[PDB]
Amino acid sequence: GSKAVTRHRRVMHFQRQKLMAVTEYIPPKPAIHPSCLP
Amino acid sequence: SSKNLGGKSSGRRQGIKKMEGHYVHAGNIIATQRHFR
Amino acid sequence: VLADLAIYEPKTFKSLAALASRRRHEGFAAALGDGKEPEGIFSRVVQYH
Amino acid sequence: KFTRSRIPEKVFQASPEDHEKYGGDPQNPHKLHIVTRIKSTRRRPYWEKDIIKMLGLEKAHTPQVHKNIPSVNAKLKVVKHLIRIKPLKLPQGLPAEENMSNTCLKSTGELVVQWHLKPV
Amino acid sequence: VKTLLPVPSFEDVSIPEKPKLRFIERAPLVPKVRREPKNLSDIRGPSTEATEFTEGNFAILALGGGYLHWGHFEMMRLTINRSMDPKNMFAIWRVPAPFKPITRKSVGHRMGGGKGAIDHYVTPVKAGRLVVEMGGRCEFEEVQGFLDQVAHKLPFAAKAVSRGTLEKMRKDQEERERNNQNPWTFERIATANMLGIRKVLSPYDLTHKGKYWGKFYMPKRV
Amino acid sequence: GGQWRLQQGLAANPSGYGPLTELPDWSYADGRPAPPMKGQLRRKAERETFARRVVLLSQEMDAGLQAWQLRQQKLQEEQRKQENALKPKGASL
Ligand SMILES: [Mg+2]
Ligand SMILES: [Mg+2]
Ligand SMILES: [Zn+2]
Repeated sequence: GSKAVTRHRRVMHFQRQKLMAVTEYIPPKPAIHPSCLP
Repeated sequence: SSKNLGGKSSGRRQGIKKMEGHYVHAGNIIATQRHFR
Repeated sequence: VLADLAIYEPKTFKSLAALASRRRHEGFAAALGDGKEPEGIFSRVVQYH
Repeated sequence: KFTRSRIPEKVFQASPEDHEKYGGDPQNPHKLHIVTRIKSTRRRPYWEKDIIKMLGLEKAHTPQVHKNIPSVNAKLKVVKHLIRIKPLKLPQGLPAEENMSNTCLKSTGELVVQWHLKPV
Repeated sequence: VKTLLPVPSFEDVSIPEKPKLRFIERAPLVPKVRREPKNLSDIRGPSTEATEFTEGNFAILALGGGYLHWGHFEMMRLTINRSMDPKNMFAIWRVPAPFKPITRKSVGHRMGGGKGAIDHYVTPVKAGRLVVEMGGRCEFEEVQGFLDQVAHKLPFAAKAVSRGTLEKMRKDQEERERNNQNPWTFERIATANMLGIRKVLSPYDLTHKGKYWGKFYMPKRV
Repeated sequence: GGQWRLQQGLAANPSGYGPLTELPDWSYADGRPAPPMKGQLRRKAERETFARRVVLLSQEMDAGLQAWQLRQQKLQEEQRKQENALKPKGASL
């Protein structure tokens, strides 16, 4: 197996891939879009 | 090709034999060490 | 027994499909109204104790 | 290296938003747990297998009642990711001697002390 | 008419003597004789040293781990020396001379027989560390040009930043961190050992907090 | 499937905890009831031992609380008896 530090982005364990998929940044959604409001 | 040679000495098993609170009869060894700890 | 009613008793299956569709419509109107008033009719589960 | 996880103690300190979200009351806390085993001990370390065997959760989806004291809370904190803890609440009192045969668990954790099989 | 504004004047900045970058040698003047193991954790995770500005206002900000050898030092000092104005700008090295020895066995060799001999010298650079710092009586734009030109050719990702641009990026990263709308962070799941997820994580992930992976830095990760 | 069944308090699998399961399956034609079904007897014994454990745990916890109250009161009364031992004469005159 490869080292902890590599050159080639090192494909993750699928549990860790699910964890990084479920904890992404979700930006705040305005109710009415601000330009569509005066 | 392996210029270094010699460091194959095993561990001495030194350390604390009786921690705090252990009942100890007279003559039991409490701690083995080198270089006073 | 649902498949056996589907093959051998198609009137009873039409009755069951009408029941499921009416409870679906009641659930949709409850979703639009949050209740208020009646929580439907073919809702209101029977309570056992 | 992979080792046992010690958890910081700021995790298990309920906020008033948590008190509004779930139902609990910080004064008068509940006395008993209802622990149910919802994840396999396989592909988990041996200490988690041992704690699951100690608590009495070998058969999955089978509820078990324990105390709410800090010692069993330490044992439940070790394997909190394999279980579902919900408070045993009692609508009537705790069961007397006359009741014991006629009782039931009733998910939503209500140990109902009278269990007929008739509609209301 | 079109509204004119006062220019940013510069009468408070004095350029030092020797404004261009000094030469960087290939190997230290006292050659190291004891071979060191590959401590790969000097390119891993966030940097702790050389993180803030000292004299100038402009810099190259490293956005990932990497080893700089003498070719990168030659490229950087040649480009920044030939593309600056010596009477209005000055550059400062923010990385030390290459010191870590790296050993290669002879070409076409079988495995076994000890470590190799020391060939070349590198310096580790962690993420977030500044590499060259520039100042003077100039603006941000022209140095942004020839510093993005340099920073493209570094072994890791890099950007040309100013004091304002770096502080804007830090405030915007923190504002993104407090505007997050889903309740599940990498930090809350990692430190509290939710789902038993510490079996697939590292012990370093309690401080890296998911923003780092290997030598790589993901700047949108939160 | 049912997870709607949990919101009514009905134990999602309808083949356990209900009148559909716990009622007797048959009876004689002249009206006499059946002997109890064996799974019903096993479930009734398990529910009884669960209720016994609940009663025992609650009584042990309450007895522990009352014993701690008595220990605190006895220690405080013993130290209050310790406080009053004075017969003082030295600097009084
Ligand atoms: Mg040795
Ligand atoms: Mg040995
Ligand atoms: Zn619009």
